Amino acid sequence: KNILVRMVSEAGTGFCFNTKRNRLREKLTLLHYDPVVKQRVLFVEKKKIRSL
Amino acid sequence: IPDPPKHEHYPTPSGWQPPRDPPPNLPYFVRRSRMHNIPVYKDITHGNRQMTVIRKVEGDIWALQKDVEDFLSPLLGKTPVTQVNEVTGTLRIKGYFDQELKAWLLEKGF
Amino acid sequence: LTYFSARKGKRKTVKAVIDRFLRLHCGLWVRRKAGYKKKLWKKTPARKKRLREFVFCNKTQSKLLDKMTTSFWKRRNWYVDDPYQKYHDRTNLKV
Amino acid sequence: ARALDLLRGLPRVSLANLKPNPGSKKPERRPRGRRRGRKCGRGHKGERQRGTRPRLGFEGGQTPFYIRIPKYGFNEGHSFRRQYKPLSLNRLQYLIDLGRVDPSQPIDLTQLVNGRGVTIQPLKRDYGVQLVEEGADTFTAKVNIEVQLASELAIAAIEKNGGVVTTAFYDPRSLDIVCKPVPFFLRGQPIPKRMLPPEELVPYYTDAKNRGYLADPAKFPEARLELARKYGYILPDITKDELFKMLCTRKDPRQIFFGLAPGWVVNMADKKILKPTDENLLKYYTS
Amino acid sequence: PVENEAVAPEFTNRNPRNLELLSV
Amino acid sequence: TSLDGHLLEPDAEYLHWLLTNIPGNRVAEGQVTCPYLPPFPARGSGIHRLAFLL
Amino acid sequence: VTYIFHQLLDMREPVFEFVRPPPYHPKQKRFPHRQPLRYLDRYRDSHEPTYGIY
Amino acid sequence: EFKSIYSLDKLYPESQGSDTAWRVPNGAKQADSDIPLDRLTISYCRSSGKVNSKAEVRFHLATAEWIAEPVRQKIAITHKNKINRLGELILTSESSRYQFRNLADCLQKIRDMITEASQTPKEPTKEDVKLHRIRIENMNRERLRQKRIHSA
RNA sequence: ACCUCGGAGCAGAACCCAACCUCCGAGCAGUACAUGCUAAGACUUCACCAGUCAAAGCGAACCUCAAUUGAUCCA
Ligand SMILES: [Mg+2]
Ligand SMILES: [Mg+2]
Ligand SMILES: [Mg+2]
Ligand SMILES: [Mg+2]
Ligand SMILES: [Mg+2]
Ligand SMILES: [Mg+2]
Ligand SMILES: [Mg+2]
Repeated sequence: KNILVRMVSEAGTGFCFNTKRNRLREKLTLLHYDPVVKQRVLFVEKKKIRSL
Repeated sequence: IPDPPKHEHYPTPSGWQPPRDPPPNLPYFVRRSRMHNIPVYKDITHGNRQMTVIRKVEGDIWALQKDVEDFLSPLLGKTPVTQVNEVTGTLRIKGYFDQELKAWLLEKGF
Repeated sequence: LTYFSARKGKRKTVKAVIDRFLRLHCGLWVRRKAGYKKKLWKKTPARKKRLREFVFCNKTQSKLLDKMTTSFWKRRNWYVDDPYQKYHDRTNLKV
Repeated sequence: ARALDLLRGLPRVSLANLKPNPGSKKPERRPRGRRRGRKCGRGHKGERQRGTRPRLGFEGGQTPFYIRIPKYGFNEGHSFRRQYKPLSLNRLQYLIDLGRVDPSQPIDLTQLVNGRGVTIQPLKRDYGVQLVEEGADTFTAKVNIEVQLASELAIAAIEKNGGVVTTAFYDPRSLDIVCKPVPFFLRGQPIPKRMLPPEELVPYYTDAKNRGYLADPAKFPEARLELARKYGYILPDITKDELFKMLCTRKDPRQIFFGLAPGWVVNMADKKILKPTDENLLKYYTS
Repeated sequence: PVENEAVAPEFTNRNPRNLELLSV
Repeated sequence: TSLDGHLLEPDAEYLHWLLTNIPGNRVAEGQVTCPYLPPFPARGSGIHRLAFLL
Repeated sequence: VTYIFHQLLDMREPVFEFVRPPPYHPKQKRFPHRQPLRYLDRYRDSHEPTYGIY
Repeated sequence: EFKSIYSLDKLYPESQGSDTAWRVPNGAKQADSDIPLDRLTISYCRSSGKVNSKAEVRFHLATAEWIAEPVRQKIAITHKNKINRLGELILTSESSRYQFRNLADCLQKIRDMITEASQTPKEPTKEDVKLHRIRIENMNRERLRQKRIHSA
């Protein structure tokens, strides 16, 4: 049903998190907080390591 | 260990004072240690018992006991429960009383 | 824990206690909550923060960890850059 | 006193009236009779009486407390860390006032061991004795001291009266040599040379603000003036003092002593010191 | 000494419109 | 008078301006009995107040 | 207020500060069961490494 | 007497004098930002034992010769709450239990105050936590003005 | 016949209490990732391992349901 993916940031590489996503949809491009920048940058879905 | 040199100001820093010369006509006497320090230490038995022990007591122990009792009476309001040990020169006093006894023995003449 | 060995006849320790705990000179053992690095996607951030805290042990646990060790692990170390140096001595204690 | 007056009489004190102090010798308990009999203080039957008990920590199949907790880098490499015994300026002033530390000679490690102010253990991974600025106020000594680790406040307080702080490093062999030199002389081996500091201590021992023994002497007055401007007080000049030649004892490295030299065999019996000759030995000892 | 220096270490205020004016 | 400003007695207060025998609207013909004094609130104190009692 | 206290009362200007009571902390036990590492810093006097006989 | 390859003189040939490490550079470090200690009155009137020491230092700001006129006027205007009745600048600190650390903190405070009083083009950080209500009250007090003439 | 957990009466008005006593279920979900970082004080399934609420600050525009789950080692 669902799937767990990891989002990689565009600015300040090194900080990534995990979030749920549907399996029959496309990728994700949300706005997540980055502690090294203290602002809001873009995150791209990359490399899935879970199939729940 | 050599004897400490005679300083110019006897109020020598870091808390140290040498005993004077023919000290006073008292029935009891308090000696020194190897490092020329005042024999006033602390001791604990279990985890809550607190007392101080004067390990160098020579002379009449009852006189020194009465003196320290009269000295600590206004500081506590009651009678300090002490142990008059005669076989050894010890005098246990219940409660944390280290610097006070040190200052009293330094100002008395020991 | 082998109270008497066959060569030296001394007391042996458990290396798991040393690798999983940290004894302070005051008499406290610093441990770590289990499960602080596994399955972090279904836990609230409050639980994630609570699991990442140096939690102290109890009385029987500290006594067991002391009995499992010898007199070498109950000394006082003076490291140059010890982040737990201020936790060795415990002040303001009234029975 | 009254003790001798009471001991003047009474029979003699021989091996017939040896009375131990009450409270020290407790009677031995024997599990025989009715009070300590029947089960001999073992309770009911089972593993508590047969003696076949599991080891300390086993909870009967249940996972113990010291196992369910994962491992963490608490004591990873404790057997390789550098430990330094503390040393406050208050205790130093106390030792100087008592006379165990004479402020007329340069103080290093052997002087502190002879004065018995600090206990330097050759083992347990100890690379010397550090310095503590706990006794900053009411500190009037004015004497050079060689400390392995000295903080900024301690160096400033020492330089206020007119002291010299020398930061040096020594290998554990040099520590064992400088702690007890009498067994080192009774050993029969020549005096080795000092070892260079490790890779993680070169910028610390070659810095000017740390008063290292390998830094250039051209940046010391600048650091002293900076410390005087920071912590206040007018910085006095030691070039006009009568003990100028005593404070200039910077202790050249590859010596691990003072007035001797590496490779000089010291013999206690028959006060004679032998000098190594040849050229290879001198080239190795002066390298 | 000046007799007008009677300040006392503790000073009270008898105004209800005071604590909310200082955001306290 | 100032309800808040007395440093000594907490229940009491100070006096600033006081007049007497004012011929109706003539507030400049009556006799004087207390010189005017501007308020002097403390630094760390709160918000003082002064009321005009007529 | 400074000029008033200077050239009108012949005294010094008193200062104050809105102080607050200290925070409440329970009695420090010997074995703090299930407490963070910062439990010892709650009862610590000064945040500096103190040294006794050393 | 003894010297090896790693000696102090061989590693630094330019520094070989016997007093090159003790020569006080007083002739090349006597600027106006040194703060003279002879005109400062530093006193300690607290010995707590909450172990914290107090180091109070005061000096007549109106008679300071090491400070220029405009910077002195600016630091007296912007810091008119710490000036005593006799023109004494009372500055104290309560951080560490040692007197040396408190004295160094007071010196650093004096230095930063001096270096910020001279720099007039300073961008003020707009805060909104305690001055907003003050500005609102000032605007509301200024708004209620609609007469024609008043002197005094 | 069952192996974990929650609810309804036994257990009635602070709390705890079992049965091979009688019934509903759960191994998830419909929408934004500040579902960021620190830090006083408490409850705690009758021990421990575990779980939960939150003062305040820096940072930002002005979270719903009842159980809803997995530790040591290792990779
Ligand atoms: Mg004892
Ligand atoms: Mg039987
Ligand atoms: Mg049985
Ligand atoms: Mg068996
Ligand atoms: Mg099992
Ligand atoms: Mg409980
Ligand atoms: Mg909040």
